[PDB]
Amino acid sequence: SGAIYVGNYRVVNRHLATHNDWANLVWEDSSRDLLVSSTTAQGCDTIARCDCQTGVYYCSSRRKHYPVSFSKPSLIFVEASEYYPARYQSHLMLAVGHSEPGDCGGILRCQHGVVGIVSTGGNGLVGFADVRDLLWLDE
Ligand SMILES: NC(=O)[C@H]1CCCN(C(=O)Cc2cccc3c2OCCO3)C1
Ligand SMILES: [Zn+2]
Repeated sequence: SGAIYVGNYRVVNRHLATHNDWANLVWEDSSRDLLVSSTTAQGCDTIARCDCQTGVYYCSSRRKHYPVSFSKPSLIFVEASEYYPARYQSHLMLAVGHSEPGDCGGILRCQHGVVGIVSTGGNGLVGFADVRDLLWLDE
Protein backbone atom coordinates (compact mmCIF):
# COMPACT_ATOMS: atom_id res chain seq x y z
CA SER A 1 0.00 0.00 0.00
CA GLY A 2 0.94 3.66 -0.41
CA ALA A 3 0.12 6.92 -2.19
CA ILE A 4 1.68 10.26 -3.32
CA TYR A 5 -0.04 13.43 -2.01
CA VAL A 6 0.78 16.51 -4.14
CA GLY A 7 -1.35 19.68 -4.08
CA ASN A 8 -5.01 18.64 -4.19
CA TYR A 9 -4.24 15.18 -5.69
CA ARG A 10 -3.76 11.64 -4.36
CA VAL A 11 -1.84 9.27 -6.72
CA VAL A 12 -2.37 5.53 -6.05
CA ASN A 13 -1.96 2.18 -7.89
CA ARG A 14 -5.16 1.83 -9.98
CA HIS A 15 -5.64 -1.79 -8.75
CA LEU A 16 -5.63 -0.57 -5.10
CA ALA A 17 -7.94 2.49 -5.57
CA THR A 18 -10.80 2.71 -3.02
CA HIS A 19 -14.53 3.55 -3.50
CA ASN A 20 -13.63 7.12 -2.37
CA ASP A 21 -10.83 7.40 -4.98
CA TRP A 22 -13.32 6.41 -7.75
CA ALA A 23 -15.94 8.89 -6.38
CA ASN A 24 -13.37 11.72 -6.60
CA LEU A 25 -11.72 10.55 -9.88
CA VAL A 26 -9.49 13.00 -11.79
CA TRP A 27 -7.68 10.61 -14.19
CA GLU A 28 -6.94 6.89 -14.48
CA ASP A 29 -4.97 4.71 -16.91
CA SER A 30 -5.23 0.89 -16.76
CA SER A 31 -2.18 0.55 -19.08
CA ARG A 32 -0.05 2.45 -16.47
CA ASP A 33 -1.70 0.94 -13.30
CA LEU A 34 -2.28 4.57 -12.09
CA LEU A 35 -5.29 6.47 -10.72
CA VAL A 36 -5.40 10.09 -9.41
CA SER A 37 -8.21 11.36 -7.16
CA SER A 38 -8.93 14.82 -5.69
CA THR A 39 -8.36 15.74 -2.00
CA THR A 40 -9.69 18.51 0.26
CA ALA A 41 -6.39 18.85 2.21
CA GLN A 42 -3.06 20.07 0.72
CA GLY A 43 -0.51 17.27 0.13
CA CYS A 44 2.93 16.62 1.70
CA ASP A 45 5.01 15.52 -1.48
CA THR A 46 7.15 17.22 -4.45
CA ILE A 47 7.35 15.50 -7.92
CA ALA A 48 10.73 15.10 -9.65
CA ARG A 49 11.04 16.62 -13.18
CA CYS A 50 14.27 14.95 -14.36
CA ASP A 51 15.81 11.94 -16.16
CA CYS A 52 17.44 10.27 -13.09
CA GLN A 53 18.01 6.50 -13.36
CA THR A 54 19.13 6.03 -9.71
CA GLY A 55 17.11 6.55 -6.54
CA VAL A 56 15.86 5.00 -3.31
CA TYR A 57 12.55 3.13 -2.77
CA TYR A 58 10.59 2.07 0.29
CA CYS A 59 10.02 -1.70 0.60
CA SER A 60 7.20 -2.42 3.10
CA SER A 61 7.90 -6.21 3.17
CA ARG A 62 11.36 -5.40 4.69
CA ARG A 63 10.43 -2.08 6.52
CA LYS A 64 13.53 -0.65 4.75
CA HIS A 65 14.65 1.71 1.99
CA TYR A 66 16.93 0.37 -0.75
CA PRO A 67 19.05 2.20 -3.38
CA VAL A 68 18.31 1.15 -7.05
CA SER A 69 19.48 1.66 -10.64
CA PHE A 70 16.32 1.63 -12.81
CA SER A 71 15.53 1.48 -16.55
CA LYS A 72 13.87 4.42 -18.44
CA PRO A 73 10.02 4.31 -18.54
CA SER A 74 8.98 1.79 -21.19
CA LEU A 75 6.35 -0.77 -22.40
CA ILE A 76 6.87 -4.06 -20.55
CA PHE A 77 4.89 -7.29 -20.71
CA VAL A 78 3.15 -8.15 -17.38
CA GLU A 79 1.65 -11.64 -16.82
CA ALA A 80 -2.09 -11.94 -15.98
CA SER A 81 -3.08 -11.29 -12.33
CA GLU A 82 -6.45 -11.19 -10.50
CA TYR A 83 -6.45 -7.43 -11.33
CA TYR A 84 -5.54 -7.39 -15.02
CA PRO A 85 -5.38 -9.67 -18.03
CA ALA A 86 -1.92 -10.39 -19.57
CA ARG A 87 -0.90 -7.07 -21.22
CA TYR A 88 1.88 -4.48 -21.82
CA GLN A 89 2.15 -1.96 -18.99
CA SER A 90 3.42 1.43 -20.23
CA HIS A 91 5.67 4.01 -18.42
CA LEU A 92 7.16 1.16 -16.30
CA MET A 93 10.74 1.23 -14.90
CA LEU A 94 12.51 -1.97 -13.74
CA ALA A 95 15.26 -2.44 -11.17
CA VAL A 96 16.89 -5.28 -9.23
CA GLY A 97 15.51 -5.29 -5.71
CA HIS A 98 13.16 -7.11 -3.40
CA SER A 99 9.38 -6.76 -3.82
CA GLU A 100 6.21 -8.72 -2.84
CA PRO A 101 2.57 -7.97 -3.94
CA GLY A 102 1.79 -5.84 -0.82
CA ASP A 103 4.79 -3.62 -1.66
CA CYS A 104 2.77 -1.75 -4.36
CA GLY A 105 2.48 1.92 -3.52
CA GLY A 106 5.99 2.27 -2.02
CA ILE A 107 7.58 5.53 -3.19
CA LEU A 108 10.73 5.73 -5.37
CA ARG A 109 12.57 9.11 -4.87
CA CYS A 110 15.68 10.73 -6.36
CA GLN A 111 17.42 13.96 -5.13
CA HIS A 112 14.75 15.99 -7.10
CA GLY A 113 11.63 14.46 -5.54
CA VAL A 114 9.13 11.67 -6.10
CA VAL A 115 9.81 9.60 -9.24
CA GLY A 116 7.06 6.92 -9.05
CA ILE A 117 5.46 4.07 -7.08
CA VAL A 118 6.02 0.29 -6.87
CA SER A 119 3.58 -1.41 -9.31
CA THR A 120 5.15 -4.85 -10.19
CA GLY A 121 7.89 -7.29 -9.07
CA GLY A 122 9.02 -10.84 -8.44
CA ASN A 123 12.21 -12.94 -8.70
CA GLY A 124 14.41 -10.19 -7.27
CA LEU A 125 12.99 -7.49 -9.57
CA VAL A 126 10.92 -4.42 -8.67
CA GLY A 127 8.88 -2.37 -11.21
CA PHE A 128 7.84 1.29 -10.69
CA ALA A 129 5.07 3.26 -12.40
CA ASP A 130 6.66 6.60 -13.44
CA VAL A 131 4.84 9.87 -12.58
CA ARG A 132 7.46 12.46 -13.74
CA ASP A 133 5.69 13.08 -17.08
CA LEU A 134 2.39 14.10 -15.36
CA LEU A 135 3.13 17.83 -15.36
CA TRP A 136 -0.46 18.76 -14.41
CA LEU A 137 0.07 17.28 -10.87
CA ASP A 138 1.82 20.64 -10.01
CA GLU A 139 -1.08 22.92 -10.94
N1 LIG B 1 1.00 -3.76 -12.34
C1 LIG B 1 0.38 -4.93 -12.35
O1 LIG B 1 -0.19 -5.38 -13.35
C2 LIG B 1 0.41 -5.71 -11.05
C3 LIG B 1 -0.96 -5.73 -10.36
C4 LIG B 1 -0.89 -6.46 -9.01
C5 LIG B 1 -0.28 -7.85 -9.18
N2 LIG B 1 1.00 -7.75 -9.91
C6 LIG B 1 2.22 -7.93 -9.37
O2 LIG B 1 3.25 -7.84 -10.03
C7 LIG B 1 2.24 -8.13 -7.87
C8 LIG B 1 3.66 -8.14 -7.38
C9 LIG B 1 4.27 -6.97 -6.94
C10 LIG B 1 5.55 -7.00 -6.41
C11 LIG B 1 6.24 -8.20 -6.30
C12 LIG B 1 5.65 -9.37 -6.75
C13 LIG B 1 4.37 -9.33 -7.29
O3 LIG B 1 3.78 -10.45 -7.84
C14 LIG B 1 4.28 -11.72 -7.36
C15 LIG B 1 5.77 -11.72 -7.25
O4 LIG B 1 6.33 -10.55 -6.59
C16 LIG B 1 0.88 -7.15 -11.24
ZN1 LIG C 1 16.00 13.23 -10.28
